[PDB]
Amino acid sequence: NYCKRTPLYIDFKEIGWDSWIIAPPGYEAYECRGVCNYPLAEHLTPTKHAIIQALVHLKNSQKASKACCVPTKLEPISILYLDKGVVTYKFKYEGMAVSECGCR
Amino acid sequence: NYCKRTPLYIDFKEIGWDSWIIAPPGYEAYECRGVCNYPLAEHLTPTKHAIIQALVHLKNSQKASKACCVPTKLEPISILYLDKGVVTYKFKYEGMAVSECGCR
Amino acid sequence: DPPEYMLELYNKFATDRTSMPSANIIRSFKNEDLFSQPVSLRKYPLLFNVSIPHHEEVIMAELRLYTDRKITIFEVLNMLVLVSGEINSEWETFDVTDAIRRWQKSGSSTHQLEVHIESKHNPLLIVFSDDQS
Amino acid sequence: DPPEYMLELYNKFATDRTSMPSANIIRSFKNEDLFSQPVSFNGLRKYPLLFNVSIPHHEEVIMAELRLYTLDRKITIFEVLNMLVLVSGEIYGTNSEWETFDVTDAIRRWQKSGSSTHQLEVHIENKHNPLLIVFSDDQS
Ligand SMILES: *[C@@H]1O[C@H](CO)[C@@H](O)[C@H](O)[C@H]1NC(C)=O
Ligand SMILES: *[C@@H]1O[C@H](CO)[C@@H](O)[C@H](O)[C@H]1NC(C)=O
Repeated sequence: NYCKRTPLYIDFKEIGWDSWIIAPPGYEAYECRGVCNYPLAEHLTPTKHAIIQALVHLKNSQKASKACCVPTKLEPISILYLDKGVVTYKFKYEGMAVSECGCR
Repeated sequence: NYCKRTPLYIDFKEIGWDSWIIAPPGYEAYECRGVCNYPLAEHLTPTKHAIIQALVHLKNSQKASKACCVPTKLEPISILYLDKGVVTYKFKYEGMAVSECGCR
Repeated sequence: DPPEYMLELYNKFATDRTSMPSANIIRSFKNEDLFSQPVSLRKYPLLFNVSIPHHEEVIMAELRLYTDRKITIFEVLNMLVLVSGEINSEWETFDVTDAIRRWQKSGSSTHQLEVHIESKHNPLLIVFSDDQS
Repeated sequence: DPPEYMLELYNKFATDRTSMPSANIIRSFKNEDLFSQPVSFNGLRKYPLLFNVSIPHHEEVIMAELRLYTLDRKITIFEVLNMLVLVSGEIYGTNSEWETFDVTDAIRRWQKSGSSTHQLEVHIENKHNPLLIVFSDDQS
Protein backbone atom coordinates (compact mmCIF):
# COMPACT_ATOMS: atom_id res chain seq x y z
CA ASN A 1 0.00 0.00 0.00
CA TYR A 2 2.91 2.32 0.81
CA CYS A 3 5.95 3.03 -1.37
CA LYS A 4 8.47 0.89 0.51
CA ARG A 5 11.56 -1.28 0.03
CA THR A 6 9.78 -4.60 -0.36
CA PRO A 7 12.24 -7.53 -0.37
CA LEU A 8 12.79 -9.39 -3.64
CA TYR A 9 15.41 -12.14 -3.81
CA ILE A 10 16.50 -13.09 -7.32
CA ASP A 11 17.92 -16.27 -8.86
CA PHE A 12 19.58 -16.21 -12.27
CA LYS A 13 18.92 -19.92 -12.87
CA GLU A 14 15.19 -19.16 -13.03
CA ILE A 15 15.68 -16.64 -15.86
CA GLY A 16 18.27 -18.69 -17.77
CA TRP A 17 20.95 -16.04 -17.18
CA ASP A 18 23.33 -18.77 -15.98
CA SER A 19 24.64 -18.74 -19.57
CA TRP A 20 26.75 -15.60 -19.09
CA ILE A 21 26.53 -14.82 -15.35
CA ILE A 22 28.97 -17.25 -13.72
CA ALA A 23 28.51 -16.05 -10.13
CA PRO A 24 26.68 -15.37 -7.87
CA PRO A 25 23.75 -17.80 -8.12
CA GLY A 26 21.50 -15.00 -6.86
CA TYR A 27 21.20 -11.83 -4.82
CA GLU A 28 18.67 -9.66 -2.98
CA ALA A 29 17.81 -6.89 -5.45
CA TYR A 30 14.62 -5.80 -3.62
CA GLU A 31 11.85 -3.80 -5.31
CA CYS A 32 9.71 -0.69 -4.79
CA ARG A 33 6.09 -1.76 -4.35
CA GLY A 34 3.24 0.51 -3.30
CA VAL A 35 1.60 3.68 -4.59
CA CYS A 36 2.31 7.42 -4.39
CA ASN A 37 -0.56 9.53 -3.03
CA TYR A 38 -0.61 13.28 -2.52
CA PRO A 39 0.70 14.74 -0.33
CA LEU A 40 4.07 13.16 -1.08
CA ALA A 41 6.50 12.82 1.82
CA GLU A 42 10.00 14.27 1.64
CA HIS A 43 11.50 10.92 2.68
CA LEU A 44 10.44 9.53 -0.73
CA THR A 45 12.66 11.96 -2.73
CA PRO A 46 9.82 13.37 -4.87
CA THR A 47 10.26 15.60 -7.90
CA LYS A 48 8.66 18.91 -8.83
CA HIS A 49 6.72 17.19 -11.63
CA ALA A 50 5.68 14.31 -9.35
CA ILE A 51 4.15 16.77 -6.88
CA ILE A 52 2.17 18.48 -9.65
CA GLN A 53 1.11 15.20 -11.29
CA ALA A 54 -0.23 13.87 -7.99
CA LEU A 55 -2.28 17.04 -7.50
CA VAL A 56 -3.65 16.91 -11.05
CA HIS A 57 -4.66 13.26 -10.71
CA LEU A 58 -6.35 14.19 -7.43
CA LYS A 59 -8.46 16.79 -9.26
CA ASN A 60 -9.03 14.73 -12.44
CA SER A 61 -7.67 11.19 -12.69
CA GLN A 62 -8.16 11.36 -16.47
CA LYS A 63 -6.22 14.63 -16.76
CA ALA A 64 -2.96 13.10 -15.52
CA SER A 65 -1.73 9.68 -14.42
CA LYS A 66 -0.54 8.73 -10.94
CA ALA A 67 2.97 9.07 -9.63
CA CYS A 68 4.78 5.76 -9.38
CA CYS A 69 6.87 4.01 -6.73
CA VAL A 70 10.20 3.50 -8.51
CA PRO A 71 13.82 3.03 -7.37
CA THR A 72 15.75 6.28 -6.90
CA LYS A 73 19.19 4.97 -5.85
CA LEU A 74 20.74 1.71 -7.07
CA GLU A 75 23.75 0.16 -5.35
CA PRO A 76 26.34 -1.96 -7.19
CA ILE A 77 27.30 -5.59 -6.60
CA SER A 78 30.32 -7.71 -7.46
CA ILE A 79 29.60 -10.19 -10.26
CA LEU A 80 31.59 -12.61 -12.41
CA TYR A 81 30.43 -13.18 -15.98
CA LEU A 82 31.54 -13.55 -19.60
CA ASP A 83 31.64 -10.33 -21.63
CA LYS A 84 31.63 -11.44 -25.29
CA GLY A 85 33.14 -14.77 -24.28
CA VAL A 86 35.73 -13.25 -21.93
CA VAL A 87 35.67 -14.17 -18.23
CA THR A 88 35.15 -10.75 -16.64
CA TYR A 89 34.85 -9.88 -12.94
CA LYS A 90 33.29 -6.49 -12.12
CA PHE A 91 33.59 -5.62 -8.43
CA LYS A 92 31.07 -2.77 -8.97
CA TYR A 93 28.33 -3.72 -11.44
CA GLU A 94 26.32 -0.57 -10.86
CA GLY A 95 22.53 -0.49 -11.08
CA MET A 96 21.74 -3.98 -9.74
CA ALA A 97 20.42 -3.71 -6.17
CA VAL A 98 18.05 -1.08 -4.79
CA SER A 99 18.93 0.95 -1.69
CA GLU A 100 16.35 3.76 -1.87
CA CYS A 101 12.82 3.91 -3.27
CA GLY A 102 10.77 6.94 -4.19
CA CYS A 103 8.25 8.60 -6.46
CA ARG A 104 8.77 10.30 -9.82
CA ASN B 1 0.60 1.61 -24.93
CA TYR B 2 4.26 2.67 -25.09
CA CYS B 3 6.13 4.72 -22.50
CA LYS B 4 5.99 7.99 -24.41
CA ARG B 5 5.85 11.76 -23.90
CA THR B 6 2.10 12.21 -23.72
CA PRO B 7 1.10 15.90 -23.52
CA LEU B 8 0.03 17.41 -20.20
CA TYR B 9 -0.52 21.16 -19.93
CA ILE B 10 -0.77 22.55 -16.39
CA ASP B 11 -2.39 25.66 -14.90
CA PHE B 12 -1.57 26.76 -11.35
CA LYS B 13 -4.89 28.57 -10.91
CA GLU B 14 -6.67 25.21 -11.11
CA ILE B 15 -4.65 23.93 -8.13
CA GLY B 16 -4.64 27.25 -6.26
CA TRP B 17 -0.87 27.62 -6.66
CA ASP B 18 -1.40 31.20 -7.89
CA SER B 19 -1.05 32.14 -4.20
CA TRP B 20 2.76 31.93 -4.22
CA ILE B 21 3.57 31.40 -7.91
CA ILE B 22 3.18 34.86 -9.45
CA ALA B 23 4.17 33.84 -12.99
CA PRO B 24 3.81 31.97 -15.28
CA PRO B 25 0.09 31.13 -15.30
CA GLY B 26 0.98 27.67 -16.59
CA TYR B 27 3.35 25.52 -18.60
CA GLU B 28 3.55 22.25 -20.54
CA ALA B 29 5.01 19.73 -18.10
CA TYR B 30 4.00 16.73 -20.27
CA GLU B 31 3.64 13.23 -18.80
CA CYS B 32 4.88 9.67 -19.24
CA ARG B 33 1.91 7.43 -20.05
CA GLY B 34 2.12 3.78 -21.08
CA VAL B 35 3.50 0.55 -19.64
CA CYS B 36 6.88 -1.20 -19.54
CA ASN B 37 6.88 -4.78 -20.84
CA TYR B 38 9.86 -7.07 -21.33
CA PRO B 39 11.87 -6.79 -23.47
CA LEU B 40 12.55 -3.16 -22.56
CA ALA B 41 13.50 -0.85 -25.41
CA GLU B 42 16.70 1.18 -25.40
CA HIS B 43 14.69 4.35 -26.07
CA LEU B 44 13.32 4.07 -22.52
CA THR B 45 16.72 4.39 -20.76
CA PRO B 46 16.32 1.17 -18.72
CA THR B 47 18.39 0.13 -15.72
CA LYS B 48 20.01 -3.16 -14.77
CA HIS B 49 17.37 -3.61 -12.06
CA ALA B 50 14.53 -2.60 -14.39
CA ILE B 51 15.57 -5.28 -16.89
CA ILE B 52 15.60 -7.97 -14.20
CA GLN B 53 12.24 -6.94 -12.72
CA ALA B 54 10.59 -7.20 -16.15
CA LEU B 55 11.93 -10.75 -16.56
CA VAL B 56 10.63 -11.81 -13.14
CA HIS B 57 7.18 -10.30 -13.74
CA LEU B 58 7.11 -12.00 -17.14
CA LYS B 59 7.88 -15.36 -15.51
CA ASN B 60 5.67 -14.88 -12.43
CA SER B 61 3.57 -11.73 -12.05
CA GLN B 62 3.04 -12.63 -8.38
CA LYS B 63 6.78 -12.79 -7.66
CA ALA B 64 7.51 -9.16 -8.56
CA SER B 65 5.61 -6.14 -9.82
CA LYS B 66 6.01 -4.65 -13.29
CA ALA B 67 8.31 -1.79 -14.25
CA CYS B 68 6.77 1.67 -14.45
CA CYS B 69 6.76 4.51 -16.99
CA VAL B 70 8.23 7.48 -15.11
CA PRO B 71 10.07 10.67 -16.16
CA THR B 72 13.84 10.21 -16.43
CA LYS B 73 15.04 13.70 -17.41
CA LEU B 74 13.39 16.95 -16.27
CA GLU B 75 14.17 20.32 -17.84
CA PRO B 76 14.02 23.61 -15.90
CA ILE B 77 11.73 26.60 -16.39
CA SER B 78 11.88 30.27 -15.40
CA ILE B 79 9.38 31.14 -12.66
CA LEU B 80 8.61 34.06 -10.35
CA TYR B 81 7.19 33.27 -6.92
CA LEU B 82 7.27 34.06 -3.20
CA ASP B 83 9.79 32.03 -1.18
CA LYS B 84 8.66 32.51 2.44
CA GLY B 85 7.25 35.91 1.53
CA VAL B 86 10.27 36.95 -0.56
CA VAL B 87 9.82 37.77 -4.26
CA THR B 88 12.17 35.25 -5.88
CA TYR B 89 12.88 34.72 -9.58
CA LYS B 90 14.40 31.37 -10.58
CA PHE B 91 15.49 31.35 -14.22
CA LYS B 92 16.04 27.56 -13.96
CA TYR B 93 13.53 25.92 -11.62
CA GLU B 94 14.78 22.41 -12.31
CA GLY B 95 12.50 19.38 -12.24
CA MET B 96 9.30 20.97 -13.58
CA ALA B 97 8.82 19.84 -17.19
CA VAL B 98 9.63 16.41 -18.62
CA SER B 99 11.92 16.03 -21.63
CA GLU B 100 12.62 12.27 -21.57
CA CYS B 101 10.50 9.38 -20.31
CA GLY B 102 11.57 5.87 -19.46
CA CYS B 103 11.28 2.79 -17.27
CA ARG B 104 12.80 2.15 -13.84
CA ASP C 1 1.90 42.19 -4.60
CA PRO C 2 4.33 41.77 -7.50
CA PRO C 3 7.18 44.28 -7.81
CA GLU C 4 7.34 45.94 -11.22
CA TYR C 5 11.09 45.26 -11.45
CA MET C 6 10.63 41.52 -10.85
CA LEU C 7 7.90 41.36 -13.50
CA GLU C 8 10.02 43.25 -16.04
CA LEU C 9 13.06 40.98 -15.62
CA TYR C 10 10.80 37.94 -16.02
CA ASN C 11 9.39 39.17 -19.33
CA LYS C 12 12.78 40.40 -20.55
CA PHE C 13 14.53 37.04 -20.11
CA ALA C 14 11.44 35.25 -21.46
CA THR C 15 11.09 37.35 -24.62
CA ASP C 16 14.82 37.62 -25.37
CA ARG C 17 16.29 34.10 -25.35
CA THR C 18 19.79 35.45 -26.09
CA SER C 19 20.35 36.70 -22.53
CA MET C 20 20.20 35.02 -19.12
CA PRO C 21 20.27 36.46 -15.59
CA SER C 22 23.69 36.78 -13.98
CA ALA C 23 22.40 34.37 -11.31
CA ASN C 24 19.65 31.76 -11.13
CA ILE C 25 18.04 33.11 -7.94
CA ILE C 26 16.95 36.77 -7.96
CA ARG C 27 15.41 37.94 -4.68
CA SER C 28 13.63 41.23 -3.94
CA PHE C 29 13.60 42.83 -0.48
CA LYS C 30 11.52 45.78 0.74
CA ASN C 31 12.21 48.81 2.92
CA GLU C 32 10.70 49.60 6.32
CA ASP C 33 9.04 53.03 6.22
CA LEU C 34 9.57 55.80 8.79
CA PHE C 35 8.03 58.83 6.97
CA SER C 36 11.03 61.13 7.39
CA GLN C 37 12.70 63.36 4.78
CA PRO C 38 14.58 66.31 6.30
CA VAL C 39 15.42 69.10 3.86
CA SER C 40 18.29 71.59 3.98
CA LEU C 41 20.13 68.13 1.03
CA ARG C 42 17.44 65.49 1.59
CA LYS C 43 18.24 62.36 3.59
CA TYR C 44 16.16 59.33 4.57
CA PRO C 45 16.86 55.94 6.20
CA LEU C 46 16.05 52.41 5.07
CA LEU C 47 15.86 48.99 6.70
CA PHE C 48 15.76 45.50 5.18
CA ASN C 49 15.22 41.95 6.46
CA VAL C 50 17.90 40.10 4.48
CA SER C 51 18.25 36.31 4.75
CA ILE C 52 20.67 34.96 2.13
CA PRO C 53 21.44 31.22 2.46
CA HIS C 54 25.10 30.59 3.22
CA HIS C 55 25.11 27.71 0.71
CA GLU C 56 24.73 30.30 -2.08
CA GLU C 57 27.20 32.74 -3.62
CA VAL C 58 26.19 36.37 -4.13
CA ILE C 59 27.19 37.27 -7.69
CA MET C 60 25.86 40.84 -7.67
CA ALA C 61 23.50 42.99 -5.61
CA GLU C 62 22.14 46.45 -6.39
CA LEU C 63 19.94 48.97 -4.59
CA ARG C 64 17.12 50.57 -6.59
CA LEU C 65 16.33 54.17 -5.62
CA TYR C 66 13.68 56.54 -6.97
CA THR C 67 14.70 60.07 -7.93
CA ASP C 68 22.24 66.88 -10.61
CA ARG C 69 22.53 65.26 -7.18
CA LYS C 70 25.35 63.70 -5.17
CA ILE C 71 23.78 60.53 -3.77
CA THR C 72 25.90 59.00 -1.00
CA ILE C 73 24.48 56.08 0.99
CA PHE C 74 25.66 54.89 4.40
CA GLU C 75 25.20 51.84 6.62
CA VAL C 76 24.49 51.91 10.35
CA LEU C 77 26.73 49.44 12.18
CA ASN C 78 29.29 54.50 13.85
CA MET C 79 28.40 55.03 10.18
CA LEU C 80 29.86 53.16 7.21
CA VAL C 81 30.04 54.98 3.87
CA LEU C 82 28.90 52.45 1.24
CA VAL C 83 28.94 54.15 -2.18
CA SER C 84 29.04 57.71 -3.51
CA GLY C 85 28.26 58.78 -7.06
CA GLU C 86 26.88 61.41 -9.43
CA ILE C 87 23.47 62.04 -10.96
CA ASN C 88 15.48 63.35 -14.87
CA SER C 89 15.81 59.57 -14.64
CA GLU C 90 13.23 58.18 -12.26
CA TRP C 91 15.12 55.16 -10.89
CA GLU C 92 18.80 54.49 -10.25
CA THR C 93 21.01 51.61 -9.11
CA PHE C 94 23.99 51.49 -6.75
CA ASP C 95 26.12 48.39 -6.28
CA VAL C 96 26.05 47.03 -2.72
CA THR C 97 27.31 43.55 -3.59
CA ASP C 98 30.18 43.69 -1.09
CA ALA C 99 27.78 44.75 1.67
CA ILE C 100 25.50 41.74 1.18
CA ARG C 101 28.59 39.50 1.11
CA ARG C 102 29.32 40.43 4.72
CA TRP C 103 25.62 40.14 5.60
CA GLN C 104 25.62 36.59 4.19
CA LYS C 105 27.99 35.57 7.00
CA SER C 106 26.03 37.50 9.65
CA GLY C 107 22.94 35.34 9.17
CA SER C 108 19.36 36.48 8.86
CA SER C 109 19.44 40.00 10.28
CA THR C 110 17.53 43.26 9.93
CA HIS C 111 20.13 45.65 8.52
CA GLN C 112 19.66 49.42 8.37
CA LEU C 113 21.15 51.93 5.93
CA GLU C 114 21.04 55.68 5.33
CA VAL C 115 20.79 57.56 2.02
CA HIS C 116 21.96 61.17 1.60
CA ILE C 117 21.06 63.21 -1.49
CA GLU C 118 22.99 66.49 -1.64
CA SER C 119 21.63 68.10 -4.84
CA LYS C 120 3.89 53.36 -4.59
CA HIS C 121 7.54 53.83 -5.60
CA ASN C 122 9.01 52.23 -2.48
CA PRO C 123 12.77 51.54 -2.77
CA LEU C 124 13.73 47.87 -2.96
CA LEU C 125 16.85 45.71 -2.92
CA ILE C 126 17.70 43.14 -5.60
CA VAL C 127 20.07 40.23 -4.89
CA PHE C 128 21.48 37.98 -7.62
CA SER C 129 22.69 34.73 -6.02
CA ASP C 130 23.64 31.40 -7.59
CA ASP C 131 23.06 28.16 -5.70
CA GLN C 132 25.98 25.83 -4.97
CA SER C 133 23.96 22.69 -4.19
CA ASP D 1 34.33 -23.75 -17.26
CA PRO D 2 35.21 -21.09 -14.69
CA PRO D 3 38.90 -20.41 -14.07
CA GLU D 4 39.82 -21.11 -10.46
CA TYR D 5 41.69 -17.80 -10.19
CA MET D 6 38.59 -15.84 -11.23
CA LEU D 7 36.46 -17.77 -8.73
CA GLU D 8 38.94 -17.01 -5.95
CA LEU D 9 38.95 -13.28 -6.72
CA TYR D 10 35.16 -13.17 -6.44
CA ASN D 11 35.06 -14.87 -3.03
CA LYS D 12 38.07 -13.05 -1.57
CA PHE D 13 36.80 -9.51 -2.20
CA ALA D 14 33.35 -10.45 -0.86
CA THR D 15 34.58 -12.19 2.31
CA ASP D 16 37.39 -9.75 3.18
CA ARG D 17 35.90 -6.27 3.56
CA THR D 18 39.34 -4.73 4.20
CA SER D 19 40.60 -5.06 0.60
CA MET D 20 39.08 -4.21 -2.78
CA PRO D 21 40.36 -4.88 -6.32
CA SER D 22 42.81 -2.41 -7.85
CA ALA D 23 40.40 -2.03 -10.79
CA ASN D 24 36.69 -2.54 -11.38
CA ILE D 25 37.02 -4.76 -14.47
CA ILE D 26 39.14 -7.90 -14.09
CA ARG D 27 39.27 -9.93 -17.31
CA SER D 28 40.62 -13.44 -17.79
CA PHE D 29 42.19 -14.57 -21.05
CA LYS D 30 43.12 -18.12 -21.99
CA ASN D 31 45.94 -19.72 -23.94
CA GLU D 32 45.29 -20.98 -27.46
CA ASP D 33 48.07 -23.56 -27.89
CA LEU D 34 47.81 -26.79 -25.89
CA PHE D 35 50.31 -29.21 -27.47
CA SER D 36 53.88 -27.91 -27.28
CA GLN D 37 56.83 -28.56 -24.97
CA PRO D 38 60.21 -28.57 -26.79
CA VAL D 39 63.34 -29.38 -24.77
CA SER D 40 66.86 -28.25 -25.66
CA PHE D 41 70.37 -28.10 -24.19
CA ASN D 42 71.14 -27.31 -20.53
CA GLY D 43 67.58 -28.26 -19.59
CA LEU D 44 66.35 -25.12 -21.36
CA ARG D 45 62.72 -26.10 -21.91
CA LYS D 46 60.58 -23.65 -23.89
CA TYR D 47 56.93 -23.52 -24.90
CA PRO D 48 54.82 -20.85 -26.65
CA LEU D 49 51.62 -19.07 -25.64
CA LEU D 50 48.94 -17.15 -27.52
CA PHE D 51 46.13 -14.89 -26.31
CA ASN D 52 43.16 -13.10 -27.91
CA VAL D 53 43.24 -9.78 -26.04
CA SER D 54 40.67 -7.05 -26.75
CA ILE D 55 40.92 -4.29 -24.12
CA PRO D 56 38.63 -1.28 -24.71
CA HIS D 57 40.67 1.82 -25.47
CA HIS D 58 38.54 4.02 -23.17
CA GLU D 59 39.94 2.13 -20.15
CA GLU D 60 43.25 2.34 -18.29
CA VAL D 61 45.12 -0.86 -17.43
CA ILE D 62 46.01 -0.73 -13.74
CA MET D 63 47.65 -4.17 -13.62
CA ALA D 64 48.09 -7.21 -15.85
CA GLU D 65 49.82 -10.45 -14.86
CA LEU D 66 50.48 -13.85 -16.42
CA ARG D 67 49.65 -16.96 -14.37
CA LEU D 68 51.84 -20.01 -15.04
CA TYR D 69 51.67 -23.54 -13.63
CA THR D 70 54.86 -25.30 -12.50
CA LEU D 71 55.41 -28.56 -10.59
CA ASP D 72 65.38 -23.27 -8.80
CA ARG D 73 64.99 -22.11 -12.41
CA LYS D 74 65.06 -18.74 -14.21
CA ILE D 75 61.69 -18.10 -15.87
CA THR D 76 62.08 -15.55 -18.69
CA ILE D 77 59.11 -14.53 -20.85
CA PHE D 78 59.27 -13.26 -24.43
CA GLU D 79 56.97 -11.74 -27.04
CA VAL D 80 56.99 -12.68 -30.73
CA LEU D 81 56.72 -9.59 -32.93
CA ASN D 82 62.67 -11.92 -33.40
CA MET D 83 61.65 -12.19 -29.74
CA LEU D 84 60.88 -9.36 -27.30
CA VAL D 85 61.83 -10.00 -23.67
CA LEU D 86 58.93 -8.90 -21.45
CA VAL D 87 59.96 -9.90 -17.91
CA SER D 88 62.56 -12.27 -16.48
CA GLY D 89 62.85 -13.59 -12.94
CA GLU D 90 63.72 -16.60 -10.78
CA ILE D 91 61.70 -19.39 -9.18
CA TYR D 92 62.72 -21.33 -6.07
CA GLY D 93 62.16 -25.03 -5.42
CA THR D 94 59.63 -27.47 -6.86
CA ASN D 95 57.04 -27.04 -4.09
CA SER D 96 55.12 -23.98 -5.30
CA GLU D 97 52.79 -24.87 -8.18
CA TRP D 98 51.68 -21.45 -9.51
CA GLU D 99 53.42 -18.15 -10.19
CA THR D 100 52.53 -14.65 -11.36
CA PHE D 101 54.45 -12.31 -13.68
CA ASP D 102 53.72 -8.63 -14.26
CA VAL D 103 53.09 -7.83 -17.93
CA THR D 104 51.28 -4.52 -17.38
CA ASP D 105 53.65 -2.53 -19.60
CA ALA D 106 53.20 -5.03 -22.44
CA ILE D 107 49.40 -4.80 -22.46
CA ARG D 108 49.59 -0.99 -22.41
CA ARG D 109 51.49 -1.02 -25.70
CA TRP D 110 49.05 -3.54 -27.18
CA GLN D 111 46.22 -1.12 -26.36
CA LYS D 112 47.82 1.48 -28.64
CA SER D 113 48.79 -1.09 -31.29
CA GLY D 114 45.15 -2.22 -31.20
CA SER D 115 43.43 -5.52 -30.53
CA SER D 116 45.53 -8.36 -31.96
CA THR D 117 46.23 -12.01 -31.16
CA HIS D 118 49.70 -11.77 -29.62
CA GLN D 119 52.06 -14.71 -29.09
CA LEU D 120 54.60 -15.27 -26.32
CA GLU D 121 57.29 -17.80 -25.42
CA VAL D 122 58.37 -18.97 -21.96
CA HIS D 123 61.90 -20.21 -21.28
CA ILE D 124 62.65 -22.21 -18.12
CA GLU D 125 66.34 -22.88 -17.50
CA ASN D 126 40.94 -30.42 -17.91
CA LYS D 127 44.45 -29.16 -17.14
CA HIS D 128 46.26 -26.25 -15.48
CA ASN D 129 46.25 -24.13 -18.61
CA PRO D 130 48.00 -20.76 -18.16
CA LEU D 131 45.77 -17.69 -18.28
CA LEU D 132 46.17 -13.91 -18.43
CA ILE D 133 44.55 -11.51 -15.94
CA VAL D 134 43.95 -7.84 -16.80
CA PHE D 135 42.96 -5.22 -14.21
CA SER D 136 41.44 -2.25 -16.05
CA ASP D 137 39.43 0.69 -14.71
CA ASP D 138 36.74 2.30 -16.85
CA GLN D 139 36.73 6.06 -17.45
CA SER D 140 33.09 6.33 -18.57
C1 LIG E 1 12.64 39.17 9.74
O1 LIG E 1 13.87 38.73 10.34
C2 LIG E 1 13.68 37.89 11.49
C3 LIG E 1 15.06 37.61 12.05
O2 LIG E 1 14.98 37.09 13.37
C4 LIG E 1 12.93 36.63 11.08
O3 LIG E 1 12.70 35.83 12.24
C5 LIG E 1 11.61 36.99 10.42
O4 LIG E 1 10.97 35.81 9.93
C6 LIG E 1 11.84 37.96 9.26
N1 LIG E 1 10.57 38.37 8.69
C7 LIG E 1 9.92 37.66 7.77
C8 LIG E 1 8.62 38.23 7.28
O5 LIG E 1 10.35 36.58 7.35
C1 LIG F 1 39.75 -13.56 -31.54
O1 LIG F 1 40.56 -12.76 -32.41
C2 LIG F 1 39.95 -12.50 -33.69
C3 LIG F 1 40.97 -11.76 -34.52
O2 LIG F 1 42.25 -12.39 -34.45
C4 LIG F 1 38.66 -11.72 -33.49
O3 LIG F 1 38.03 -11.53 -34.75
C5 LIG F 1 37.72 -12.48 -32.56
O4 LIG F 1 36.57 -11.69 -32.29
C6 LIG F 1 38.43 -12.83 -31.25
N1 LIG F 1 37.57 -13.63 -30.40
C7 LIG F 1 36.55 -13.12 -29.70
C8 LIG F 1 35.76 -14.10 -28.88
O5 LIG F 1 36.27 -11.93 -29.74
